[PDB]
Amino acid sequence: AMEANIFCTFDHKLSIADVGKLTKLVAAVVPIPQRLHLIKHYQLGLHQFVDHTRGYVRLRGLLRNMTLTLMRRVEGNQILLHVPTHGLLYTVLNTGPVTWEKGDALCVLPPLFHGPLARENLLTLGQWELVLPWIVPMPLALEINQRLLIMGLFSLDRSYEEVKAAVQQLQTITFRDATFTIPDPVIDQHLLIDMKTACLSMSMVANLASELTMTYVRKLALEDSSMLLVKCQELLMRLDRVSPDDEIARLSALFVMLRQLDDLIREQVVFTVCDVSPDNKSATCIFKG
Amino acid sequence: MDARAVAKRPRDPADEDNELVTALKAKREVNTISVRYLYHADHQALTARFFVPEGLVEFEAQPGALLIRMETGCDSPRHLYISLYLLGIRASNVSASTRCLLESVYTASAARAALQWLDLGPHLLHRRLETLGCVKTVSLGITSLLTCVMRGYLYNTLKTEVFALMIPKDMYLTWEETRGRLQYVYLIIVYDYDGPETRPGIYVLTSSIAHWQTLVDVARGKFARERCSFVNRRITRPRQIPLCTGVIQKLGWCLADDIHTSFLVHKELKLSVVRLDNFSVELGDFREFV
Amino acid sequence: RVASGAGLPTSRQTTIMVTKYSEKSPITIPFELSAACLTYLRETFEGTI
Repeated sequence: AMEANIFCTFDHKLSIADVGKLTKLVAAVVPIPQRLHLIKHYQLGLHQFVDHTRGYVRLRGLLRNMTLTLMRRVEGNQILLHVPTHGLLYTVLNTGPVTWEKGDALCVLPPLFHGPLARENLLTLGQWELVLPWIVPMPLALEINQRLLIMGLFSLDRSYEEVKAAVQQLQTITFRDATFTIPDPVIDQHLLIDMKTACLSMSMVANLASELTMTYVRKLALEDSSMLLVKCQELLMRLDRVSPDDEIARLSALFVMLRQLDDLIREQVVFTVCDVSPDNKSATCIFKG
Repeated sequence: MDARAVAKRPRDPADEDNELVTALKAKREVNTISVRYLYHADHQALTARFFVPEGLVEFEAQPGALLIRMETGCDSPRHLYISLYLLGIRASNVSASTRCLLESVYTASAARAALQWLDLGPHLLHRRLETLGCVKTVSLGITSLLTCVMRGYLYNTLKTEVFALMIPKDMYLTWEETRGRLQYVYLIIVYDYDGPETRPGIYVLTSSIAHWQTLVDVARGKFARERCSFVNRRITRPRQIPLCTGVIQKLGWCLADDIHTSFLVHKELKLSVVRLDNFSVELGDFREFV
Repeated sequence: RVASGAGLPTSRQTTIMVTKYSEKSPITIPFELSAACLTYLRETFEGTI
């Protein structure tokens, strides 16, 4: 009567105290890059995806196409992992730094903390370090995405002081008994390529919308059939106060910048809480994939 | 590993005994607890348990009603579980007669506090409403205990009675005269961005359409006036950021034949409702559109 | 534990493991033996009463 379980081993000589460190992480969701059956421990967590060169939201895009197992049982020489299926309930540990409550829509985010921190004593080897994805509720995830994206938008004008105080304002967030702070996406007054592609795509779709749409709705008024369409170009006239293959190229690049933004503008709720354990360390959630 | 292991017949749960029976039977003891039939083993519906103050559990002694947790910017009571009927004092869709009926049953302390908390923030409703699903039992204390149903059917213990989802008549809305073999149910919040009020209209749609684009293309065709109201308050009042004219989440699905009109009586207040007898709850996120 | 009523807060499974230690307290009472006594105890002298 065994369940479908993916077995993961370890190649290093894991000591007894390190297993005892590992045994606390029972209901901790760990991603998997590829649904194998027996997998090495180098592909268990985000430390196969750690890149000092690349940014943060590239990891958010690469977390979408993972497989998010749960540590079913920890013992000697192999670790059990449980692939969840849609509809059955599972316990999840609060590996994220945010408190949870009954019925919150949970979403999975790459951890905004890494390396040296007073609570980042994690499962570590000589070169391997286990890092866990964050599990935060839905509106906090939306707000964090907006904060990091706006802080990426201020990457060029950082020399002024109003922008610096704005970065100090956006970098922190108050939540339910949370004085949480995020890291800044810029380091050493130059921006990483992930955030640069994100803000470039957003600025491009905003600029192309500000360029094409007046001409298109002005062309649409000849074949106008709804009063919703004539009044929308009126506000374009209010706000404002070529080769055809290039026009096709402009529309195509607009849709390319639209396609390169779905990793930011939406996210799927993964868990929702049925019950939270007392002291908020764990909770019981149904799956929703 | 051999031929007989794969050639073994599949396992049925009711044929084999429970865990506790074969645990006690080995060491040869018998206790006063009867363990030969263990309840709630064959219960596919995922459920939970939530507390609620007494001020909200009117129109709730009947089993089967929607339950949406609403947000609250405080710290201690910061989450509160309100029924759909108590949200009826906020919908502009509700007529005056039904509103004066159901506001005359929530004349307690905490009901008006949730009424004020809905109309005190800078945000909309669907940025403060989170659906939990449907109840199936009460407990009726001074702090009543409810059992909500998260995913699956609604039934009693021992499955002897199928509870039915109730929705009031004003929020009901169909867009076809010929219902299919199935029709899903959706929860529609559509905002009226008119001058003195942004008080939305709450609707529960029972449609046979499944794919979401093929739902929103008729959602625009049924709520065009509110779209014009949204763009009108956008062009009229700049330096304001309106958003999400209509928000739709999938509530669940039904059988498209047991849907009939009924009523609930409570404190001799007859309220005409729509009764969905075999409703299976399948919650979804508040998907937003324009 | 005890069984409460419906809706009242119940009583959960409780495991408690404590540990009693052990102290230590040595004692010592010395005693002197004079060199005259130790000389006249083990050594044999001439045959006198």
